[PDB]
Amino acid sequence: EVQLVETGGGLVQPGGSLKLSCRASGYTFSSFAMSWVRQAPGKGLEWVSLINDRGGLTFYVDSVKGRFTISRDNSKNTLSLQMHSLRDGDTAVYYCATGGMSSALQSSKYYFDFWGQGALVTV
Amino acid sequence: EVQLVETGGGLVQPGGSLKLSCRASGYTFSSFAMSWVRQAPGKGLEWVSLINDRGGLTFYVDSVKGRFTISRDNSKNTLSLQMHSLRDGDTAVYYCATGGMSSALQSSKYYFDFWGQGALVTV
Amino acid sequence: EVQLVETGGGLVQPGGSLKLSCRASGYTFSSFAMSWVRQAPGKGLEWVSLINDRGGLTFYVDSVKGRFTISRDNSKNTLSLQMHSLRDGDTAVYYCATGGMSSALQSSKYYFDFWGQGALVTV
Amino acid sequence: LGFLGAAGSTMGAASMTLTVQARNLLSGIKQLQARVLAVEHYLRDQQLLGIWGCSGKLICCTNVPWNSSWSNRNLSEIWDNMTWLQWDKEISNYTQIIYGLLEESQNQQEKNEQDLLALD
Amino acid sequence: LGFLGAAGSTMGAASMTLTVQARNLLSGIKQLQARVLAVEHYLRDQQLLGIWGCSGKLICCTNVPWNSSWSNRNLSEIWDNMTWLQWDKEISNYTQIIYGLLEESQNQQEKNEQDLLALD
Amino acid sequence: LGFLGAAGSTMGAASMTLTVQARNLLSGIKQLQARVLAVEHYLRDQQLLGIWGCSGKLICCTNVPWNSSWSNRNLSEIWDNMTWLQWDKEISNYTQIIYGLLEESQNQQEKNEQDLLALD
Amino acid sequence: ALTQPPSVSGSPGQSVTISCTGTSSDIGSYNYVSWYQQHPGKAPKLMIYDVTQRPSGVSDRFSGSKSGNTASLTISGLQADDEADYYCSAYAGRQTFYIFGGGTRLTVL
Amino acid sequence: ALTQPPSVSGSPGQSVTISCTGTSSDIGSYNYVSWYQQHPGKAPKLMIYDVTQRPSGVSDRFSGSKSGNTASLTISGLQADDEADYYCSAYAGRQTFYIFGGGTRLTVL
Amino acid sequence: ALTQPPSVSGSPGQSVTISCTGTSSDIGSYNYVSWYQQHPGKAPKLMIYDVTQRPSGVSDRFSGSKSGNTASLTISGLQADDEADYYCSAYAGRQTFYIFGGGTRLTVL
Ligand SMILES: *[C@@H]1O[C@H](CO)[C@@H](O[C@@H]2O[C@H](CO)[C@@H](O)[C@H](O)[C@H]2NC(C)=O)[C@H](O)[C@H]1NC(C)=O
Ligand SMILES: *[C@@H]1O[C@H](CO)[C@@H](O[C@@H]2O[C@H](CO)[C@@H](O)[C@H](O)[C@H]2NC(C)=O)[C@H](O)[C@H]1NC(C)=O
Ligand SMILES: *[C@@H]1O[C@H](CO)[C@@H](O[C@@H]2O[C@H](CO)[C@@H](O)[C@H](O)[C@H]2NC(C)=O)[C@H](O)[C@H]1NC(C)=O
Ligand SMILES: *[C@@H]1O[C@H](CO)[C@@H](O)[C@H](O)[C@H]1NC(C)=O
Ligand SMILES: *[C@@H]1O[C@H](CO)[C@@H](O)[C@H](O)[C@H]1NC(C)=O
Ligand SMILES: *[C@@H]1O[C@H](CO)[C@@H](O)[C@H](O)[C@H]1NC(C)=O
Ligand SMILES: *[C@@H]1O[C@H](CO)[C@@H](O)[C@H](O)[C@H]1NC(C)=O
Ligand SMILES: *[C@@H]1O[C@H](CO)[C@@H](O)[C@H](O)[C@H]1NC(C)=O
Ligand SMILES: *[C@@H]1O[C@H](CO)[C@@H](O)[C@H](O)[C@H]1NC(C)=O
Ligand SMILES: *[C@@H]1O[C@H](CO)[C@@H](O)[C@H](O)[C@H]1NC(C)=O
Ligand SMILES: *[C@@H]1O[C@H](CO)[C@@H](O)[C@H](O)[C@H]1NC(C)=O
Ligand SMILES: *[C@@H]1O[C@H](CO)[C@@H](O)[C@H](O)[C@H]1NC(C)=O
Ligand SMILES: *[C@@H]1O[C@H](CO)[C@@H](O)[C@H](O)[C@H]1NC(C)=O
Ligand SMILES: *[C@@H]1O[C@H](CO)[C@@H](O)[C@H](O)[C@H]1NC(C)=O
Ligand SMILES: *[C@@H]1O[C@H](CO)[C@@H](O)[C@H](O)[C@H]1NC(C)=O
Repeated sequence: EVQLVETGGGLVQPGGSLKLSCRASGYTFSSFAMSWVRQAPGKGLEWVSLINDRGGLTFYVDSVKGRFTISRDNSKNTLSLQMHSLRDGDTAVYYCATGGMSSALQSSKYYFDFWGQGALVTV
Repeated sequence: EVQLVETGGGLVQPGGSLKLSCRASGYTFSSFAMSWVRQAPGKGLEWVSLINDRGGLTFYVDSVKGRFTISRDNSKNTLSLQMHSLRDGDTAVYYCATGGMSSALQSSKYYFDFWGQGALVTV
Repeated sequence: EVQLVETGGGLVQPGGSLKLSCRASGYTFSSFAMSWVRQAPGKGLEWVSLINDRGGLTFYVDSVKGRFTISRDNSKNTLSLQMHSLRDGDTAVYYCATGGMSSALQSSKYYFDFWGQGALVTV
Repeated sequence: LGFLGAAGSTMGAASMTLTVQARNLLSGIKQLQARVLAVEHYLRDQQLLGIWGCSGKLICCTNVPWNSSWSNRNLSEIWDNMTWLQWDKEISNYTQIIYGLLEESQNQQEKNEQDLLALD
Repeated sequence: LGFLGAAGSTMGAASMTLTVQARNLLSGIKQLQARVLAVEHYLRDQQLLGIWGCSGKLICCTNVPWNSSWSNRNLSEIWDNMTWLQWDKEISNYTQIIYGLLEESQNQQEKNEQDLLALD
Repeated sequence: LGFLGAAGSTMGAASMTLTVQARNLLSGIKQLQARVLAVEHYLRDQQLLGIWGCSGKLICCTNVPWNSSWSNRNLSEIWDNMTWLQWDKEISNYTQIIYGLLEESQNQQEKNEQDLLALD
Repeated sequence: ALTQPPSVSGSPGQSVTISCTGTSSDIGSYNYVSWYQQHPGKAPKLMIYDVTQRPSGVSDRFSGSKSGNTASLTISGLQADDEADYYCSAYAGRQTFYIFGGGTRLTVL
Repeated sequence: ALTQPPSVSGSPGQSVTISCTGTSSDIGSYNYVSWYQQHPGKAPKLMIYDVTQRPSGVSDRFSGSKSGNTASLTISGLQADDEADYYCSAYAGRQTFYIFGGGTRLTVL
Repeated sequence: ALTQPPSVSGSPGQSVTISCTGTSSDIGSYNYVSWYQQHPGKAPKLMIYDVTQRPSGVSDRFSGSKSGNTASLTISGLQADDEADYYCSAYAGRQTFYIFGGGTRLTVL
């Protein structure tokens, strides 16, 4: 039983900003690394960002590297993504997912196990 | 009262070499990082090189990186620049200036405070 | 008297693999770094790979960097090169040569002292 | 927690209290001998750890692969289902082997580093 | 100069004589006890530096920001106009706080390095 | 081989047994004093080595050039045709000079690193 | 990008295979090539991970493999219930981290 | 380079501004954007440093600011004496160290 | 590659020089520019190493030098026996390790 639920999103004019978030339940939040995966209208899937479980290591796809911030709060069981300087090419559904890298003590995955339904961002 | 006075320069044919120097007074020489800035007849200002106060760390702009040497002498209150393999594109007035990086204990500047009048280099 | 004798080689179709080897005598095998040099039919000499004397450090030319393995066996007095994913541009005579880098205690060379006669590789 | 507070917990949780344990290792003839011995013991562990290529670190890792003969017990389901006291017995007959390997695959690294730095 | 010669100089100037001071820290029961204690004291400082992630260094900086509540006195005001003996009183009530922060913002680093090395 | 087994061999060959020697340096009043002194001696060598910028390394190189006046008897001449016991006499009068240079061309490095880390 | 765009189809009860061609180092060197099942308007689900593993809840109908720098997903007793888009993805080696392929739609009839 | 080439002008006694447009990370991330006054044939002098500071000897006639990835210099009680070329510059973030802009000329009349 | 494209020739008993022009940093910074003698069907042999050294077995007939970013090989009392292809090579500074020049054929007559 995994419950990844996205919120936020909506229409932002080019050059603007927004913040997406995902609340999670069922699974211990603090035990998993998380990512955001983008579904552009006609592209299907693109990896955007990855954060480890302690919230200290972040990785980005080069295309958002100077613009986006990924963050976790283990007391709130919340994942979030702060987007800045939005462009038309960023219109997509943004999915909350668990998986990717791990702790070095736990058979790292390098795949995504669970997905939310996705927030829609229109620029 | 700052006294930065450039010398050297002159006309040297392409592929040749020259040395510029700047003598300084008024301010404790050993307390400041120094740099050379190029003023081409149509460019106004181009940064060329930076040296720290102890004379141990030097930085160069890519265009002279394999050709120029910057050095200091704290006993002589002298800054100097050795140019090699001169090209026509290096014709400019070269200014002696104090500023840029600092010691990590002293409110680093990242701007230039004092300027000399400049030596003229024609290739 | 140096005895560097190459074997292996032959005609392999593109995408295939082969292994070359060089047996050696006269000189203490374990005292020298060794390399492979390519003689394409029209290029004469191209450096391909270098292995140090203990067989722990290897270096490659970019063109084979993701494809070739250089290896050493000091009990057998054998140098070898495992080629993979062969392409038409790899057709050449491959020479066993002694020289290149050294041990940091022994007058580094950076030149080749001895050559074998070369195995012929046709893709 | 405090000193040895994590002794009854899993290796995973216990790995986060290494600082606590380390600080409690280091501070009439028989009393003086005990103090001198504690210092010699401390220094031998530091020397050993330094030889292995692991100096000012509480956690470090190397190029010696884990052999399956050395009590191969999964990873994730054991690391977080076992205490250090238990682990210590699971591999007590292999620590000399492991220590020897840790030194060999260090001396090799020092030589390789020295040679690489000699390339002009 | 020599040992403690820079004691009356400013912090900036005195930071250049650290080697001199460090070398003067190392070399019938009452006298023997004094020697054993000098060793235990020395080792505690070395252990502490190692824990903070600063081992074979006389000068090292970290990721702990300076809190202005810890006696903010500008920057040049300290380095070019104060001696280390005065600085020692200016922040004497904050050294335990600072040390705790220095240890914590090391353990965070060791774990992050361990995880990064696990990526292929 | 074993402890000092390489003593009669060449400098080059003997450089491969440093671990063996290192492990044998470190483990009623007269005997207790001897133990305390052995510890102080050990620590002085470790401190000195650390000052030079060489911490946990058994082999480390630096930025001090070799002077030709310091018995510069070629290179292969000493690594392949000389033992460490002979080398120790060939340069016995220069070790204090060399050590002073090693300390100096470290303090300069630390200052350069501190400044580079201050650039944004 | 991993490549697998042509449409794919087959008769119910027959097997079908969906390929995934990589480049060199991505699926050649890393055995981290998962597959996802995407319904038109729903979040995707994991089908295959590593190279040959499946999570609980995924039947034996789905299996796969890898050779050289090409991976594939095989569906055996093909159902109309398998009409979904399929995507392969793989670990890139820490510089780009993950690469998704250009996926494809499976039609059953 | 930073961009600010159009000529700038205005009536004596009136304010006038000079822009300085950067790219992104250069002046967006570093608050080190100084300005210099260049008389035609004399060495330049510092007018503004950091973002809003002026050195002693510079009057309050000169002030400036920054927003987004664009900086600006403001001249208030504009004098005939201000006819000089003006340049903005910025810290580059340690790769190129300093960037100078393509400066411009101020006319007062 | 290093540059030395012309064929080379001279009369018996007269000197001849084979140039080898580099780029800049390769042979300007390093003193490791060896030369090899290649017979048409035999493995090559070392003639010159570093800049001016020769291995035992090579006579004084072969010598050379370097200036700026250009190296050269000179053959003095030139013989018919010297009719071989010649190559220069140089150390690249750990990135490519070695650079070979195209060779040249020597004719003596
Ligand atoms: C893991 O350890 C085992 C022994 O515990 C190693 O296997 C031995 O290797 C020696 C080498 O000649 C053989 O003589 C023994 O008979 C082997 N024993 C067994 C039980 O196989 C094994 O090679 C080690 N594996 C690795 C990867 O180092
Ligand atoms: C700097 O230190 C002060 C205390 O010396 C910190 O301020 C305190 O933060 C705690 C957090 O729960 C509050 O409860 C206290 O009331 C705060 N004290 C005061 C006087 O406000 C301060 O946060 C530290 N600054 C930083 C950047 O960490
Ligand atoms: C190598 O050592 C020699 C001495 O052994 C150094 O030369 C001396 O330098 C001092 C400097 O004031 C002179 O007064 C001495 O007369 C010099 N001695 C000789 C014999 O010339 C030399 O500088 C050292 N070289 C390097 C590179 O440090
Ligand atoms: C003791 O075991 C219980 C079992 O769940 C566990 O929750 C508890 O944290 C353990 N205590 C320690 C110190 O780990
Ligand atoms: C071994 O590790 C795997 C990793 O998922 C786990 O599923 C399995 O149960 C473990 N086996 C044990 C503990 O026997
Ligand atoms: C490991 O799991 C078993 C399962 O019941 C449990 O009893 C045991 O206490 C666990 N071990 C630890 C160290 O918690
Ligand atoms: C160590 O060897 C003894 C020999 O009897 C054996 O009983 C014990 O279980 C061994 N320990 C391990 C960790 O295998
Ligand atoms: C002592 O104070 C005077 C004040 O001018 C200063 O010049 C001198 O250098 C100081 N002494 C030391 C050791 O710093
Ligand atoms: C505090 O720092 C500022 C930075 O410009 C400096 O101007 C001021 O004089 C300093 N205060 C003291 C007491 O030096
Ligand atoms: C700092 O400056 C004040 C100014 O009066 C002076 O009295 C004081 O002695 C100076 N401190 C040091 C350490 O020189
Ligand atoms: C430390 O606390 C005492 C308590 O009275 C106070 O007087 C003293 O000034 C404090 N020291 C610092 C550095 O604030
Ligand atoms: C002693 O000298 C002989 C001379 O050849 C040498 O072979 C032998 O190895 C030397 N002994 C050692 C320990 O190296
Ligand atoms: C230095 O060592 C080399 C090694 O072959 C030797 O040839 C040379 O003659 C030695 N130098 C002198 C001056 O003998
Ligand atoms: C050096 O070479 C001579 C040559 O006879 C030999 O006798 C001597 O023992 C060698 N030195 C060492 C340390 O082996
Ligand atoms: C050291 O000095 C003494 C003084 O007589 C001299 O005999 C000896 O040879 C010197 N040692 C070296 C290594 O020069």
